[PDB]
Amino acid sequence: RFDRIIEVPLPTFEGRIQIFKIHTRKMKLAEDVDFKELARITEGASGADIKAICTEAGMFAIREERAKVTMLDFTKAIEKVLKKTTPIPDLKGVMFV
Amino acid sequence: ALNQQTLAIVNVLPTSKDPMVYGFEVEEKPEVSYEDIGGLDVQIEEIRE
Amino acid sequence: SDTSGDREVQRTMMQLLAELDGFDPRGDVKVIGATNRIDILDPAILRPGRFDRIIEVPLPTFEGRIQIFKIHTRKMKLAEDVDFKELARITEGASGAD
Amino acid sequence: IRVVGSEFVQKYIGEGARLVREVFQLAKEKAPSIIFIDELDAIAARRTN
Amino acid sequence: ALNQQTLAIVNVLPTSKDPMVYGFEVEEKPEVSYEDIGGLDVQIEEIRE
Amino acid sequence: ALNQQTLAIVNVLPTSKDPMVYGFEVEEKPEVSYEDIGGLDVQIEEIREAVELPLLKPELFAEVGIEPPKGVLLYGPPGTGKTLLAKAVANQTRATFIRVVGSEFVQKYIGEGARLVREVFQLAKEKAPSIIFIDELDAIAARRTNSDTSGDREVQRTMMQLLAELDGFDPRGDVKVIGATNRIDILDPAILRPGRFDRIIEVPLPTFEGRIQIFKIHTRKMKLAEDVDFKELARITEGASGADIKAICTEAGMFAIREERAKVTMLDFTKAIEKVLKKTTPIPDLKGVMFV
Amino acid sequence: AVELPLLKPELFAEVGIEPPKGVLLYGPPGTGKTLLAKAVANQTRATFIRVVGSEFVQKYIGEGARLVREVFQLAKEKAPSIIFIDELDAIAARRTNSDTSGDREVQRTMMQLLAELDGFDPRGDVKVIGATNRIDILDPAILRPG
Amino acid sequence: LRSPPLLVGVVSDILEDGRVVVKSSTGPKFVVNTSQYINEEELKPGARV
Amino acid sequence: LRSPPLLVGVVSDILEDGRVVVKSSTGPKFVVNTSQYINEEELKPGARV
Amino acid sequence: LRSPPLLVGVVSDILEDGRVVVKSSTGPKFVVNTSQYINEEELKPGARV
Ligand SMILES: Nc1ncnc2c1ncn2[C@@H]1O[C@H](COP(=O)(O)OP(=O)(O)OP(=O)(O)O)[C@@H](O)[C@H]1O
Ligand SMILES: Nc1ncnc2c1ncn2[C@@H]1O[C@H](COP(=O)(O)OP(=O)(O)OP(=O)(O)O)[C@@H](O)[C@H]1O
Ligand SMILES: [Mg+2]
Ligand SMILES: [Mg+2]
Ligand SMILES: [Mg+2]
Repeated sequence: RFDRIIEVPLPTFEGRIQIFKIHTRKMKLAEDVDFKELARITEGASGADIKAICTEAGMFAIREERAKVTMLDFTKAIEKVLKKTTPIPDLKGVMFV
Repeated sequence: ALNQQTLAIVNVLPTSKDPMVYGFEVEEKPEVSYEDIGGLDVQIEEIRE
Repeated sequence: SDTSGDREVQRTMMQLLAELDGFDPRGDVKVIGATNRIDILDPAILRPGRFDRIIEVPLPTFEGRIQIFKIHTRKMKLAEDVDFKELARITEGASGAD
Repeated sequence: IRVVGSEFVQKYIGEGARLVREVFQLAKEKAPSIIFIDELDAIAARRTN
Repeated sequence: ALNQQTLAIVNVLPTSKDPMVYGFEVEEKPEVSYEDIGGLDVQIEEIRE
Repeated sequence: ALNQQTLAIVNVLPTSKDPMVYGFEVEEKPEVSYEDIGGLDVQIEEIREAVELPLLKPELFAEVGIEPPKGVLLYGPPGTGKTLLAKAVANQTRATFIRVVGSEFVQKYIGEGARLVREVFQLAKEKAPSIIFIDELDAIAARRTNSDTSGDREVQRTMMQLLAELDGFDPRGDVKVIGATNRIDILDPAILRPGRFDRIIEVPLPTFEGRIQIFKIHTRKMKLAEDVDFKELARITEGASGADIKAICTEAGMFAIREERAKVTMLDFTKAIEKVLKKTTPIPDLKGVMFV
Repeated sequence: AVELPLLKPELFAEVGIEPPKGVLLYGPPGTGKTLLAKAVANQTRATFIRVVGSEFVQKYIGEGARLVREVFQLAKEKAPSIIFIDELDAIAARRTNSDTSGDREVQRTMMQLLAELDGFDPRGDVKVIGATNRIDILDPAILRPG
Repeated sequence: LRSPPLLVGVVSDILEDGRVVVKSSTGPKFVVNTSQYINEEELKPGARV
Repeated sequence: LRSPPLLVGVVSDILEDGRVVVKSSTGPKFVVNTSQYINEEELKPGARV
Repeated sequence: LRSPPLLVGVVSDILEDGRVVVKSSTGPKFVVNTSQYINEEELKPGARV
């Protein structure tokens, strides 16, 4: 009844990076946003996670009364989104590595 | 279509109704659209196919 | 599945997900959602893209309790031996309604 | 007014409670009235611990 | 009964025409009596009290 | 007949032939008697005494002292034949058999409808001896809410009209009310009221002796060569219903066509049972290798 | 099961047996219950009546019945003929209790259907071929063969 | 009179008085005669008129 | 008694044009007009009018 | 023209035969004309009128 069954899971390593370019482009210049660095921090997050991070980078911009997004705003916004979402556990096994 | 008070056929109306909020919204434009074509790239290739 | 108080309560949740954003634009909402606990909430509501900022509301701090007190005291007519600091020490671990 | 005990309870309840309220109300309107309540075993059971 | 011209109660008719019971089974002044009970002799007397 | 412009009663009188229900009897007796039905056999006695007898004579039952049934419900697993038994009642009463569905009594507007319920019982009374069979009921034996609004009110009105009527034309036989239900766990009182009924006949899935009689009657119309052991087959098909026993006949015969036989054989029944039995619960394998 | 007694009643008569009254098709979804039904339709050549078992049950009570009564009557006139009812799980689904003006309507339309099949009322040569998505979601009347 | 507009109904019942009981699709039943050249012999219940 | 009947309905919506929409117990919706002593200040949640 | 009584309709669709299909709240659907004060910009499926 379909035939073309598509699983759309969490964005890949390269996949998240691409999403950041499109959004960072709308929000002007940033000569210090390393998209790749953003991925490393965000390892395994949906397409709408990446967009909320983008909203809040704009908000940290205007709380410092900046007219453009720089690396520090993205750091603050990634820090907020990922903390809430849903934090890294700290039991890895005492019988495993 | 039928006559005001004598009722008698005067016209024909299209065969098939009713397009209200069942398909008249043919929206495919921005800002939810192909703003992101940079997925998640592989799945997109499959829909295009 | 196969319930009626915890299957059909979901088929009206599914209409909502889905007129807020979805194929259905935008508008000027910005839906302010409010819930007591998120332990009986679907993860679809919880994730962002709609509900971008997930704002916890804590229990008011020491200074926090004082501010609350005076809001309530302002409407009352008070004595000048009233010391909030001591009262906020005792009432540690309390919400604003208390 | 006879209420049977097979009209008591469902596996999620309200209709069982409603017909009890109804005959009590009706009994109130129609007094002298005798509300027969057979058979306590499906709305009365010891409290499983 | 309301006047069909302009509606106004013009004849008060008897209530519900004629009253209806529910809460089945309903037995007003049951066909079973206290002389219809035998063997359960001292139990007749206890429920009368 | 009313004047729709003077508002005086013009004419009166139910004339009632009455087309709307006329086609519903007589059935000129079905082709299915108690002879054409297998053994039960004690519950056969139960229907004849419950149904046929008070119908010719509330007098003999009165003389005795007893009260005839309020209504009779037939109950059992489907394929015992409940409406099959009803065809049997129809054959020995030698009479009326009112055919209408309980699906047509519940209708979406009003005094179609209500009138229809009263019509079915007026009709019985004049055409009598009768014998109203309606038909496998679950829906006149629904539950009320007060109210979920379109369904309920209709079902609640027709339920009171139904039960009141049967009580009141049978303290004593005059019209026998017969019916059936397939499942009786799915329902909330209506017919499971004991003030409205009192004879519930359990129609059982057939006895060891019952199966043999069913098999027998089925081969009667069919053609066979004598080698068929009817008693043996009945042993295998314990836990089945009577209808299955027909299917096995019919299926044995379809096998016979495939073998090029126009009579049925013992080989054909063993094969037909084997089809049905097998589909339940496993029959071949194994011999090893290790079980040898 | 079907093409043989339509085209040729004779073999069944010679032995003294009766043809089928229907055929039940089930299995897992995608096994070709409906594809096979469009297939058989070319080969019956006997008036293939297509109704869909989900067009039944309305807000109206009794209106569902009306529809079953009408297809079986049409089939008698056309007979031999195929009534293929696509879903036995929407007018033939399994109960628990009456609930109330939805679930209950299912057994109301099902009560109409029994009745006509060959409960009291002559079939001609129909031959209701049913089909269902799941294996079990059937009433005991329909599960029982006959 | 046979000119439009005409309302469709069906015959419900035949009665002993030259008249046929007619249930129109709108609602209400009427007790009315046939015509001269339309008989109650021709008419039948379920006969659309 | 000769004074007229008054059709009950419940206010379907409030429009800002001096009209008010009232769903009539007849079935239809009709759009109706205020007086000079029923104002919007006399309209509340669940207004039977 | 504009003064009461007024009737609720809902544009079910717009027809190009120079009529508009309106669902009356009353019942009957009707195909009807428009004037210069009405725009086709205004008109969409499901527009209250
Ligand atoms: N005891 C029997 N003798 C002859 N035929 C029988 C017997 N038992 C079952 N059958 C056959 O099986 C069919 C009868 O079962 P059927 O499923 O029609 O009816 P029912 O018990 O009234 O059920 P339902 O609950 O489906 O309304 C008939 O074709 C009938 O000939
Ligand atoms: N044996 C077959 N060989 C080839 N393809 C088949 C076969 N049977 C079915 N199909 C294919 O599977 C498709 C889908 O299944 P089909 O349409 O036969 O539905 P169904 O089993 O009645 O399902 P549903 O449960 O969705 O109602 C067909 O359109 C056809 O492509
Ligand atoms: Mg979505
Ligand atoms: Mg039956
Ligand atoms: Mg299918």
